[PDB]
This record gives sequence, C-alpha cells and structure tokens, in this order.
Amino acid sequence: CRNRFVKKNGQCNVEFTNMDDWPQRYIADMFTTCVDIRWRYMLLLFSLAFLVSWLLFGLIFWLIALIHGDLENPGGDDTFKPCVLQVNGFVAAFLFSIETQTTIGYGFRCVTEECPLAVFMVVVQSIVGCIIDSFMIGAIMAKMARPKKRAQTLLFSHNAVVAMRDGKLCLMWRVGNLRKSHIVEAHVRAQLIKPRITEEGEYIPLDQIDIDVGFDKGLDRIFLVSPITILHEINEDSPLFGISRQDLETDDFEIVVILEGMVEATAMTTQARSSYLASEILWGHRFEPVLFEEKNQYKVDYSHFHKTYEVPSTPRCSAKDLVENK
Amino acid sequence: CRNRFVKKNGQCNVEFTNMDDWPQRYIADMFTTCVDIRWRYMLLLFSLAFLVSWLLFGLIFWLIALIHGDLENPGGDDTFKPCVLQVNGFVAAFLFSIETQTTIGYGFRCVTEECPLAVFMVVVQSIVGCIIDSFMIGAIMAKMARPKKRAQTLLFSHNAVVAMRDGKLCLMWRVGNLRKSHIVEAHVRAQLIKPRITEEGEYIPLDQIDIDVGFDKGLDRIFLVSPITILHEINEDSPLFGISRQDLETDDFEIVVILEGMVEATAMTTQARSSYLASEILWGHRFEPVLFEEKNQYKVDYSHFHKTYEVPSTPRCSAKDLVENK
Amino acid sequence: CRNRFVKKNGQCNVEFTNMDDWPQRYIADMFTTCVDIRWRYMLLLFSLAFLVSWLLFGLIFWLIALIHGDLENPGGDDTFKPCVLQVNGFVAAFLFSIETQTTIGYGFRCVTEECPLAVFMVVVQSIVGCIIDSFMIGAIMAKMARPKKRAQTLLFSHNAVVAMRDGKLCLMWRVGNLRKSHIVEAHVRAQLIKPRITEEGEYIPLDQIDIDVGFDKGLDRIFLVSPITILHEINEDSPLFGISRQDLETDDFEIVVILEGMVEATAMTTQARSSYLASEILWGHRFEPVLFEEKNQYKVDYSHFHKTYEVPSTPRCSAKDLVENK
Amino acid sequence: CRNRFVKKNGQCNVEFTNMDDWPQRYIADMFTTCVDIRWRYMLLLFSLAFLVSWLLFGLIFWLIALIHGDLENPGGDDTFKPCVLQVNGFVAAFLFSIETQTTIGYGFRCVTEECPLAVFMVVVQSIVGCIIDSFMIGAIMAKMARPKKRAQTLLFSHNAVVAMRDGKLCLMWRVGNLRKSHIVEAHVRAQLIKPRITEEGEYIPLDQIDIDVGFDKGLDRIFLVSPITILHEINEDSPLFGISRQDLETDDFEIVVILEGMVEATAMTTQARSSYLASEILWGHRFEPVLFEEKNQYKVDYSHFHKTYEVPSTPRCSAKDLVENK
Ligand SMILES: [K+]
Ligand SMILES: [K+]
Ligand SMILES: [K+]
Ligand SMILES: [K+]
Ligand SMILES: [K+]
Ligand SMILES: [K+]
Ligand SMILES: [K+]
Ligand SMILES: [K+]
Repeated sequence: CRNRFVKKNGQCNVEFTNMDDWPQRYIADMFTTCVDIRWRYMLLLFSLAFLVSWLLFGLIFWLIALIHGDLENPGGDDTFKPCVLQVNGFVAAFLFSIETQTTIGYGFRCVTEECPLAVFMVVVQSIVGCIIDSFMIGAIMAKMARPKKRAQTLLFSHNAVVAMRDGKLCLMWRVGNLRKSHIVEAHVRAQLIKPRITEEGEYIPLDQIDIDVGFDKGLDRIFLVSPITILHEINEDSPLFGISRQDLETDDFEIVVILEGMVEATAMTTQARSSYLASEILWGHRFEPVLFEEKNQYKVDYSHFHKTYEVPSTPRCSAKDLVENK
Repeated sequence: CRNRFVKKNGQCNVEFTNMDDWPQRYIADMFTTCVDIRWRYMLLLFSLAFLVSWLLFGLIFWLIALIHGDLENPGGDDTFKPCVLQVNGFVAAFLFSIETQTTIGYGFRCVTEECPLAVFMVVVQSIVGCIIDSFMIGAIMAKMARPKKRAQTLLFSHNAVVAMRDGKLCLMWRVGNLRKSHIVEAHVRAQLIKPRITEEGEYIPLDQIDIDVGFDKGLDRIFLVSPITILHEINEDSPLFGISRQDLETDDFEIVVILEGMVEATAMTTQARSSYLASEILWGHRFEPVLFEEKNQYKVDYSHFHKTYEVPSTPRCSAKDLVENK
Repeated sequence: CRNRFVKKNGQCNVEFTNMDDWPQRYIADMFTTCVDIRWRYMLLLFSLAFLVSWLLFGLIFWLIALIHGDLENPGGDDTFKPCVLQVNGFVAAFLFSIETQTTIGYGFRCVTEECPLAVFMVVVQSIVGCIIDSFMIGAIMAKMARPKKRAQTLLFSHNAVVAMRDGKLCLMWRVGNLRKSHIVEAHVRAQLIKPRITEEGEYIPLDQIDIDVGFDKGLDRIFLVSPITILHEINEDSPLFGISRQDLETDDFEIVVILEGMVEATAMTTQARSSYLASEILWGHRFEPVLFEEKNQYKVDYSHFHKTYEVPSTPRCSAKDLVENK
Repeated sequence: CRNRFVKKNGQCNVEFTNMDDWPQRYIADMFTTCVDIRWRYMLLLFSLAFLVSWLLFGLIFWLIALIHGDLENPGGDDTFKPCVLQVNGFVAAFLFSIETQTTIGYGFRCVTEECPLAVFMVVVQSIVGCIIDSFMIGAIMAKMARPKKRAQTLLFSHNAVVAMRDGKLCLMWRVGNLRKSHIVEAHVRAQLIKPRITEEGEYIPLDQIDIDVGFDKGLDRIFLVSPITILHEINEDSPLFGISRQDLETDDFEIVVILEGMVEATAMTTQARSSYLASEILWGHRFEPVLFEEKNQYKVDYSHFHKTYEVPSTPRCSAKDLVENK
C-alpha cells in the first residue's frame, strides 16, 4: 500500500531536494524565511542584532575616548570635558552604547557638548535603535499572528463514509469548529490523489483530481456553526463513479480534504487540511448526530463527532452500476 | 415552536461540550485564544508578564549584590565598587529591574563596569523587555482592529417579507450601512434552517439549505450605499417553492441572512449576521422607501428602514401553485 | 436632469439621517470610528489620553508626598527619605508622572524604596503607559495604511463610449494604473442607476442593475498593466439592449464603474470608483491608443488616456434593432 | 520579432509618461509611495524627520534659555533656577531635545518646575515623538512584510510545451513552491498577448485574451505541494484552436502566466508572474517527472523541474485540423 501524500494532522509529506539556488531565493524572501523559523532562532537572531550594534557603537565610543584621552580623566574637571562623561574602560563604553540604544540612559555615563563626533554617534545610534526595534516588533507580531495555528481548533472526522442521501450515493466527511469565534468566508475543497498513466502513456506520479463538493452553485461555501457533514455526490462526472464497496476495500488511493477560511479576529485566511486513505473510508456508514436541542439553546456533544454507525441497507455496487441497472 | 439557531443580533446560539482535548488545542492556537478573551484579562495577563520578569530580574540582581556584599556599601567608595550602584534592599533591586526593563532608567540605581554578570543581566533583560513589549503591542493592536465590531454599524431589517416583483414571488430582507465608509467586496448569503429526515430515514438535526440570492451571475455581490433590499426569487429550485401564506403562518423554520464584506480602512473581512423565524416573515408586505432626492444630493431617512406596508393584491398561494395553475 | 448617485471622483453622494441610535453603535465600533476621523482629531484624542494619565498620576504622586510630608524636605537627609525624591510642587509631581510614563526618566525626580504605594504607582503607570502607547501605534499604523488612498493612483476615463467591436455593440470605459506597483486580484464591476416602477407598481428610488463585463467566464478579472478598455457587450440580456443613440441623448440614467484590487505592498483591497451620466457617454466613439512600442520596451503616453475619436460608421440604432433587422 | 510585455522573471516591461498630475496623486497616496521606495530612502526620510524635530525643539529650548538668561548660570543656585538644568550652548539644547524625544533622558540636562513653557514643550515633544516613532514602525513593518517578495520562492518552468493528454491537445507550463510553507487559496491564470485589428478596423496595441485553465469548474484553483503542470486544453473556444506546430515556429505572440496565492504566515496575497514567447514553447514535448516515492515519504528532485523530453508521436496540425478531420 502506497504511503500518504498528506498526513491526518494536515501535514504534507514531501521532501524537496536539488533546489540548489535556494539560499539566494530565501535571502531575497528574507521575511518569509525569518517568520517561519523557530521562535528561539528568530529571537536570538534579533539578540545578535542588538549585541552587534551595541558592541559596534561601544567600540566607536571607546575609540573616541581613548583618542580624546578621556580614559585618564573620565569625569572631567575645570578646563577638561570629555566626549562622554564616565567612559573609562571598554565595559563602560559598551554600557554607554547599551544605555543609549536601548534608551535606558541611566545617566552616570553621559554624552557632552564637547565632541560633535560623540554627538553624531548618539544621533546615528538612536535612529539605528528605532530601526532594529521596528524590525523586531514586525517580526514578532507577524510570527505571533500566523493563522495556520488556527487549524488546531478546526477538526476533521477521522473517517470518511459512503452512504445514501436523498436518492444519491455520497462520500461524506465531517468538519467542525472548536471555538465560538467564527471562520469567515469559510469554504471547502477535496481531491483524489493516485498516480496514473494517460492514454498517451504519460506517467503522472501523483495526479490531483477534483472532488466536486458544490463549487458550481457556491455550495462549497459553508456557514460552520455546529459540525457540517460535507457531501460529494458520486455521479457520472465523479472519479468514484464506477467504484463499488469491493473496489474500495482493495483499492489504493488517497482523498485530501481542505477547509479554508478567515480567522475572525484577524481576517487572515487559515488552511485546515486532512486526508483519507481508501482504507479509512467506511462504506455503508453514517455519522452519529452531535447537535441536540435544549430549553433555550442547542448544544453540540463533541464525543460523538467521529463516531459512525452502519447502515446495512446501503447499496454495495458503484453509483454507475446503480444507474446502468435502473 | 423550535428555538432559534442564531439570534437577531447575529449571535449564534449553540453550546459546545465534550471537547475534552481543547486546552492543548487552545494553547497551540494561543494567539487566537488570547485576542478573543476580555480586555481586562488580556491586559492583566500582560501585566503578570511584566511583574514576573520584574520580580525575576530584581531577584537575580538582589542575589548578585547580596553575594558581592553591596548591601553593606551600596554607593561604593575609593577601593570598592558594587555591581549596581544603590541596590541596598530587595525593593531597591526590584526598582532597578523595573527601571531597566521599562527603560525608564532614573539612574540613582545604576549598573557598573564591575561585575559582568550584572552587565549580562542588563543585556538579557533589555532584550526580554523588547520581546514582551512586542507581544503586547501585537496583542493589543490585533484585539483593537477586530472587524467583527464593524457589524454594529451594519443593519438588517427586523422582518423579511414576501411579495411580487417583476412577475416573480420573492423573499426580501433589507440591509444597510450606518457609516459613510464603505464595505468593500460586499456580498450576501442566506440559508433555511430546519431539521429534516431523508428518504433513507436519516435525521439531520439542523440541515442548512441554500437560499439563492444571485450567486450564479454574481448578483449576490452588492454595492451597498443606500439600503438594498435583497431578493430571493422563490421558484422551482427554491426550498420555499411550495410554501404558501397559510403554510408559513403555521410553519416552523428559520432563515439566516449573512452579509460579508471588508471594512474599508483595514480591508479585513467582517461577517454581519441576522435571522428570521417563519413567524417574523410578513407575507404580502413591502418596505417603505428610505432614499429620496434633494437639490444637490440624495438622502436616506433611517426611520423608515424597518417599516413595511401591506400589499393586499399579493397572491396567497405558493409560487408552485402560482405556476401549476398558469 | 436627476443628480448623480456617485461623483466622478468616486465619492458617493448620499446623506444619512434619523440614524438616532448611532453614537452607541459608533462607540461599540470605536476603532472603525477612530481611524476614519481626521488625523488632527485622532492625534489630539491620543494627546488627551496622555495628558489625562499624566495629570492623574501626577496628582496621585503629589497626594502621596503632600501626606508623607515630602513637600517640606524633598531631597531627604539622614533619617528621612521621601516616597519620590524631589517632588516639591505639583509641577514637580506632573514632571515625575510624565518622566515615568514616557519612560524618559531624567532622574532628578526619582522613586525610592520607602513607600510601596509610590512603587505600586510606578508599576501601574508603566503598564498603563505601554497600553496607551500600543493603542496609539495601532491607530496610527491603521490610519496610515488605508488602501482607499490607493484609488488616487488609479484612473478612470472621463467618458464612456459606445462603438462596435468584433461584430457586437459595446459600452466601453477605460481604466489604468498610475504606479509601477500592481493591483493584485484586480477585477471590475458596473451598474445602471435609475429609478423604476415595477409591474406590481412598486417604486424603487434607485435600483441598481448589473452591467455584465465578463463575470461568468471570469473575464471581469483583469491584469492591468497598461490601460485596459473595459467592454460591456450590449445584448439581449443587457439593460441597454433597446437603447439607441437617440434615446441616450435624451435619456436619464447613471452608470457606475468599480475597480477592486489589492494594493501590492499590503495586499489590502482598495475600491476605486467613478461614474458616467447618460450625458457623458459618447455614442460612436473610440479611445485613442496610449500603448506604443520602443526598441527594448513598450510605453504608455498618458496624455491620450481620456481622448476619444469619432467613428461615423457606427450604427445609431439600438443593439435590439440591430438584431430584429438582421 | 516583437519585444516582450513581461519578462521571464515576472517584471513588466512598460514605461509610463505624461502622467503629469502624478506628484499630487503620489502625495495623496503617500504611504503607497513611501513603502515602495528603496529602503535607504525610506530610512533616511525617517532620519530627516528625527533631525528636523530634534533641531526644532533644540532651537525652541535654546531660545527659552537664552531669554531666561540660563546660558549664564546653567546649573542654577539658591535664588535662581533655570527652565532646563544645564543647557548652556545650542549643542546642549540639541542634546536635551534628542534626550527627551528619544526618551533616552540621561538627566544631566533636565527640565525643571520653573518655566511652564519649558514644561509644555517637553509635553508636546513627547507626543510628537510617539507620533513619529509610530509612523516609522508602521512604514518599516509594512515594507518588511511585502508579499511580492514571496514570488522569489515560487518557480515557473522556463518553457511551455504542447502535447497530448487524455485525447486533447494542451498547452502546459509548470509551477512549483520552493518552501515548505504553503500558498493558500492558490489559483492560476493565463493570457495571450498580441496586437490585433478588429473587423471594424480598430487597432489594439496589445489585446489580452484569456487562456482558460479551468476557471469554470474552479479547476484554476490549485493545491500546490509538489510541482503541478498546468493545462490549457486547446479547443474550439481557445485562441490557439487553429494553431499548428508550423504556425507557432513562425508566429509572433506572448503567453503570460500568473499564480496568485496567500503567503501562509501573513495571509497576504502574492502575485507570481512569468511569460512565454511563441519561440519558448516546445511543440511535441513533456516535462520530466520530479516527484518520486520513498519508504516513508515522497520527494521532489528540483533538477528535473525545467527539463522536457520529446514525444515524436504528437500531432503537428492544429487542434482544429485534428477535429475537422476526425
Ligand atoms: K529612559
Ligand atoms: K533615563
Ligand atoms: K476572494
Ligand atoms: K526610555
Ligand atoms: K536618567
Ligand atoms: K457558472
Ligand atoms: K520605547
Ligand atoms: K497588519
């Protein structure tokens, strides 16, 4: 049995290789790179930026003082005023660099009127400070706000099922929202993933074949409050048209389900994903209800969410047979 | 009479239960959790973060001084310089922690060149400071900018109505914008919400059945300046096709109306919602006008918005009867 | 001649009145309110917030000192240490409040270990400071980034025209981009705006009737590099179907054109708008070219953008006549 | 051979001219202008803003002191207290302006209770400081987050190809994602770019003619994990319908390909673009595979991405011939 293109948790199961021009591409797309790495690397990357700027200006300030001879008389006196009060060592230069760029500015170490190069540096570093701060806030806010994380509160059922609804034979998976905050402009997709050879003898290692779930009358758009059971009507235009309970129980393919919507707070699109191998599809089954009424409101019991119950009355032939007979 | 799936104000009326894996899911989706709680909890959550960092570093600084014996001679002298000038108590350590991380840095309490562990902490805390600040700005900006709040300046009419337009029998609700700022890419949806049993005897506790309002020619897209009256043409493909004034006045169902659009300033999608129980639909009625002209401009009088007037000339049979006769 | 629903610049020409519940709605939707007012009001609103917090804490600090008797001995001595060094007046209390919340912290005026109420306030105010700062950055960034402003670099032609293209009679306006940065997911709409009475004798003060420009094959989606001339094919399904050059030159209606797209940098949707009164439509005309080639690249001369030239060969009857004959 | 409308890298190849009203339009749309210029100009623009504010308030403070006679006795004494301690020069005034607005506030130079004009300025400048800071963060974050940069990690194949698939003759280009982070709501477009003269003898310098790739059944929507090969079915409704291998090898036109999608982290739409001149299209060719299986996962070898292999069995007539015969 051929292994799965996307895992049940939604993760895609492909490795890329021989992209060999990538680090220049990742550099040109640096932000996308940057917000996708691990917090700890993004953070210490920003830490390096601070250290580097702090050392650099510390060093410049130290030079200025070393050369102005302030290391000898740091506090000044009548008839000698240093560039920056109280920079005596390099530690004291670095302290001043930190205190200025952070804008902590304790004051013991302090710029003077004397050297306009000392002043110019405090000006440059103030601006450099803002710049870096700004990159950081931006990076952190972006990373913080990533809507992929919202998929963790959207749930696909563990199994698909096939079964009859209103005279038609249908593939059915279920989706639900685990928060009271909505999924705006929510809509849904599906695809059949098997390899195939064309009549022109072309080999497609994994062709993706649409699994119509209502796009053409906008019935793929959903208003997901309580769980919805999605329906693919298996008919002449479906790629399960001629697939019967028998075929399925020996067949080798994958169904990929996608729910896309906007996280309500940020209106940023999330993409939730899951998958169903042929072997995870329960022919002749139906989902137990979760929605039931109460005096004032309805309620959804999420225990039953994944649970199916068998409908032995269900045809076992393909939907094609089922028409080529009737 | 069965209670309502969504309230008139737009609020959905369902409780979730037996989600029992949720707190790990809410943790993994922490931001979404965080921006959806109540201001006061988000705020004091960020306050805790400050206090905790402030106490923690205060404590570290106190230790360093306690052990360096700075608590005895805080100001230093010739031949003794403490790690941090003027930390004598723990209160004074906490003050220094606050002053550094806030970057207030009054200066009375002040790091020195002496102990590089003192210096390292001021470096770590400066960076930790930025990080936390950044989370806060992000959280607050996000919460601030939530477009759900925009639904408070979009208005649905209190009643639907059925009535005749250009030879066809139509469901009609009304929507309007209460701001001069627009709703971009605005478009609209509707759904019939009743339970139902399938011919395969399946029970759907609340099926959602589309209420076509023009999707197929993009006539669901609106340019909402003055109020628009939305039209569902009740025809063979409608689920009100065979529903007459009589049926309605004893029927039990809910119509759910949605207006989705982008708040102009932020281009973030809002989702406005309301509902109409069968009992809120006025068969044989029509909305009073609100738009009228003036010398230079038009004007909308919002008093008339909700008001209907009866059209006794209106057929009382279903749209099906109305064709199965003619 | 009836005045125009939307001006040429894109501005809508309607006044709202007898919204009388609005200030509570505008309060609940405060952000949307806030970012839509005039810079100077948003700014001084944020200034008030500062002043108010600064006065408030200044006042609290003054009280604390007044009562601790620090106004008498501000600097302290052996055997007396005030809550906050150097607060002697209220001016000095306000200075301390400003210096702390701004985080300037000059230090002359400075909190001590003595009074934990003094300390608690510095803690509260630091956090209050961050909060307000955060609202401000958020507000300012949002206002700054509003994509409506992008419509100022999108241009509609001053006139529509009717004329023949590939055997069909067509309404044609022109759009163009005045920046080298793109308009992503750009697409376009149109509407006929006249009042009308239904056969059921209903009066619609301004009905909006779609002006198909390719929605059904996604031909309303454009890739706007050089100017595009938009086409409404006037055919049996158009509401200009039976409208001839004569009718137009005495008719009374408005055509509203919309171009929606995402500003490239921010991917926020802008909505550009213009209008054409019947009297602004040039029957039997065509736009002069703007695009011409060069050795290496193409070029658009924007002078010709608006200019039409007459095609006297153009039929003068309606597109209906033009078929009811042939 | 006529030069190309859009380069292979995606860049559009048009110059605008005789926009002569533009600088007022670019000013009204200042943000869009601002975030699109070069980092170094955006940055030094913000630097100017600082300098200007710093000089301005420095100057005001200097005046106040000059006139209060503080330049003579800067430190004060019993019976004389200056507006701002220690402003003796203009350098010292500028230092104070910088220290206040940056909020560094070293403290040596320091506002007093004495002059309420001195105090008022520190208040105004604090607020002015925040404002400018806010513009900067906003500008920098926006520029930082531009999703156009994401196109650098989306790849189009260097060549299109024509070839047979499942009985139909098809144009085929290939797209792929170079990151493991997805492209949400990804979908794709295409256009034929040649000049043309209408039967009414109208000259369109570059008409854009849609190249259907599945829009009508939403098959233009893709789930791009491994590379996808896009298909234009060349049939009666295509503008390559009557184009044969011969025509192509002497023809003069350009095909423009677009992939639009949302960068996963930010959910901001990117627009990737490339182009194929008639001369870059390989009649009778097919892409080498890149996807192959492994024990646990699949893998994509990106070396083969661009590589084609000839299928000599491919018809050489147009798809029209190919039907007008059969
Ligand atoms: K400071
Ligand atoms: K300070
Ligand atoms: K969309
Ligand atoms: K500071
Ligand atoms: K200080
Ligand atoms: K269709
Ligand atoms: K700060
Ligand atoms: K944002």
